[PDB]
Amino acid sequence: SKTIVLSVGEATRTLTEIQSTADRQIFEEKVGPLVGRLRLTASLRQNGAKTAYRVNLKLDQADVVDCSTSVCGELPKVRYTQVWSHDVTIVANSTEASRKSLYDLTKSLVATSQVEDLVVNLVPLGR
Amino acid sequence: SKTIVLSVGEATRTLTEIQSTADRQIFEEKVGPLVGRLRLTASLRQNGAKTAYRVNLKLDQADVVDCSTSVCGELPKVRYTQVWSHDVTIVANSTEASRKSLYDLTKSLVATSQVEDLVVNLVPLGR
Amino acid sequence: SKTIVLSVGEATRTLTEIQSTADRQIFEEKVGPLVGRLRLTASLRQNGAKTAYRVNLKLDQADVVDCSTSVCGELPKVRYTQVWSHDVTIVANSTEASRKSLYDLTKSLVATSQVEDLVVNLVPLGR
Amino acid sequence: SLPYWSRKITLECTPYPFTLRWEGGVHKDGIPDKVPHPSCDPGSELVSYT
RNA sequence: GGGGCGAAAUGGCCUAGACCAUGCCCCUUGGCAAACCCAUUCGACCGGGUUUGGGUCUUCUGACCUCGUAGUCCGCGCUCAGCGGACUUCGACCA
Repeated sequence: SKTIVLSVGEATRTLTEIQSTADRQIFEEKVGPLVGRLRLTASLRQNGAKTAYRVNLKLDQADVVDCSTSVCGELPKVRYTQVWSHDVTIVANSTEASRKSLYDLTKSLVATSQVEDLVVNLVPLGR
Repeated sequence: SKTIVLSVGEATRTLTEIQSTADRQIFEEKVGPLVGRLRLTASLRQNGAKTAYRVNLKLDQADVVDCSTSVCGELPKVRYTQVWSHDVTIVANSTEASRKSLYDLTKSLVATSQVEDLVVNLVPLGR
Repeated sequence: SKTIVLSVGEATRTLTEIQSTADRQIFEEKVGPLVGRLRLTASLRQNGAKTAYRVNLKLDQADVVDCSTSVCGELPKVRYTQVWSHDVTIVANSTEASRKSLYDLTKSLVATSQVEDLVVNLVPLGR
Repeated sequence: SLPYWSRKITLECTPYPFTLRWEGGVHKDGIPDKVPHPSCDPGSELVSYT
């Protein structure tokens, strides 16, 4: 259907569209076990009286564990669950240059080393 | 506009459309003096509750007289007026063969010598 | 349709038939904006008891204004309206030579310089 | 729908006239009145121009 | 409470007629669809409160997005986008 290729550095992951709907788009990653994998929820809507819009993007990935390699008998069981949602409130009558600058600033803040340290070492952002 | 050619035997007369309208079509003959000439009125309509139709065809021709050839002063003045109207009440859901037979019978009755004698000598139809 | 070419001296204007009807003929000039342009209304009828006739000819032209060249929002708006109607009451049984002489006299009175001054400088006709 | 093509090009500028002027004359030895017509009158001439 | 009725169910009046008694017909308006808030097993749990709901520019007249409603000519061709397109009107939180 709809395929999305993501480059991690040495391997390429493929996400496939599974629940094609306007108000809710569900992309699932196809690698092996479908249960407890990478899922992405996308939603687009309006607000108020036709003024602006609302975009929601959530990315979930639950780790799985299995004991069939050593223990006699244990089905693949999920462990923890991670939720990373978003919220985009951009009005229609805006500015293309301003939107591009905002996207570039967001990309720079994501690619910077401060957010990576905040995520890994749990140290508050402040360098 | 719309021209109609009628053959009388030795000459050809031309009638021209003048008042193009759906509910009333007025054809006038163009030969010389437009006032007091040959006129034809056609009308088409429905009836009741969409059942049949109604067609009306009238043909008028008023003779004119003039004294400018001998007398000093006399404008062309109309004399008598002749009115020959019609009435067609044919339903839609009929028969093409029956309509053709009726038209042929009407044409034969018109072209027969009895109606000509009834018109000329004013003798009642009965030969 | 029906096209009418008018020569103003250096350019040629084209009027197109819009509302083809017997009792009301509406010609409209096609140059650019259709609203607020040159329109011509023609009508022909009879009178009394099939004695004479009646011809009516009206010519209208409303000027338009627009501010989109400088002001940032103004639709084309009409200003004033000019009405120039006519009335022709010529009997059928007349004289071709008399009608031609009358038409020539009217053309001369229209092309004379006195009516032009009366129209422009608003000075009463009397030279 | 049918195919179609066209093109356009224009060039124009707005007109705007203006004027420039300048006057002068010969400098004299101690003449306090140097006009288009020097009011004074020493001993020589002053051509001037405007 | 505010009305209706003598019709319609009968009883007085009861050629006819128009009024009477119980007696029977309606209103107690209604709906918004979203977003957020509490104490806690320190959310699962039902219930409540607040901000919005055709919308802006001068939401003054008047226009600029949208549509809904009609009437009128309409193209069987001219325009770079094209197109099927024109003009005038009333309404626009919902039954």
